[PDB]
Amino acid sequence: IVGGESALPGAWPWQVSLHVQNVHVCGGSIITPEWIVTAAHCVEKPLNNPWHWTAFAGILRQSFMFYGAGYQVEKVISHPNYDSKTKNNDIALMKLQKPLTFNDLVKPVCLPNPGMMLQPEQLCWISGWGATEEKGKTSEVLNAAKVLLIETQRCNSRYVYDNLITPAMICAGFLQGNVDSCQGDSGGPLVTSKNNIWWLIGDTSWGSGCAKAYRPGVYGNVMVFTDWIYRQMRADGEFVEH
Amino acid sequence: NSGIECDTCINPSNWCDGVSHCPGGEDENRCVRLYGPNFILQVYSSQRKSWHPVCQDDWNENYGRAACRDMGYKNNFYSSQGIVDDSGSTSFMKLNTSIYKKLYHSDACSSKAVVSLRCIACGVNLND
Ligand SMILES: CC(C)(NS(=O)(=O)c1ccc2c(Cl)cnc(NC(=N)N)c2c1)C(=O)O
Ligand SMILES: *[C@@H]1O[C@H](CO)[C@@H](O)[C@H](O)[C@H]1NC(C)=O
Ligand SMILES: [Ca+2]
Repeated sequence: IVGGESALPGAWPWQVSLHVQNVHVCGGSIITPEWIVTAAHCVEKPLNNPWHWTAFAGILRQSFMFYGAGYQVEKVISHPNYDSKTKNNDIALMKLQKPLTFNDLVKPVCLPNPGMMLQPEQLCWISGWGATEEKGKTSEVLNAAKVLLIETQRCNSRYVYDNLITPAMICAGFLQGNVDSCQGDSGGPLVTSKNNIWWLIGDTSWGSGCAKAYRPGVYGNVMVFTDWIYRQMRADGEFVEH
Repeated sequence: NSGIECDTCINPSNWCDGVSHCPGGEDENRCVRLYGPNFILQVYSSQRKSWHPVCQDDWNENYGRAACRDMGYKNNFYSSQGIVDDSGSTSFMKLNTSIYKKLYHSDACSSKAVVSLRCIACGVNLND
């Protein structure tokens, strides 16, 4: 997170660090005790198998994510219509073997409901352990930044992303740059407050550079993916019911 | 793009009608929805081809737990209370005690309230 600030305990209780080979690779958003919303580019082959992935919740610092605090991922579900190249439908779901114990440090984000009537430039928040500067390294402390939604019509301008923002994609940040998501915030929460409830509006998908002018952050539209999320969670509940 | 797609196309009167018609069941698994920042419980009407708010009339927590189960939240249940409907709705889904397909269409709600179903305690951080 470029342009942001060190996150406080419980500020983003949904934010999860997803690890492969004992290092942070992607962020995630706890939506249920066992389900995590992340990006589909995060779990592209060879990381499509759940065994590589361990989830760390309620820990703000990457160095405090020790052996024994991780939650092993049991199931990785990439969006069926995810395109590696356009990164359209860049949403994935990670189930955890061990359900997460919800507290004030670990808590779910609300899945967006139809009819949120969000503002064209809705103040949203982006959290993650990603780079604090472009081409930079994974951050130690969980960072977060206020970002405003950029209407897709404005984000699809030739001077911004030139028709590369699909309906399964939402733009957030600032057209001046300075404050954006970056390497390692992938799959992380683009969340807004409404009705004193935080809503997962997007998962960190892509963007050209980090915090560059006219190059904002592009997030997978979780609203468009809610049906797929509900279907995948219900199917898992039905399958393990047996 | 003539009716409802399953990713197979379905006549919207066969969408959410109780009989699984897509091979992946997509027509019968996304029939309950929460609407708006107030979690207004909604059920899709196969007949009216529209999403409609569930009335709080004779609605108990097990019906909410069931709608929560039908939305993929399994045994997760936080809150089900009645609220004024802000979904801008004119037709409503009322319970015939004699989730979806257990409701019928009414244009009023005797309680004057729709179901606000919260399947999971989410969306709360350290700052209210
Ligand atoms: C063009 C390229 C390859 N970009 S990037 O640095 O590698 C990068 C990687 C991941 C991102 C994520 Cl996950 C989310 N958002 C981003 N961008 C933004 N503006 N919010 C990202 C940017 C470069 O190196 O020039
Ligand atoms: C309730 O169901 C029974 C028949 O199944 C009947 O009393 C009535 O038609 C239904 N209720 C309404 C008002 O639709
Ligand atoms: Ca059907």
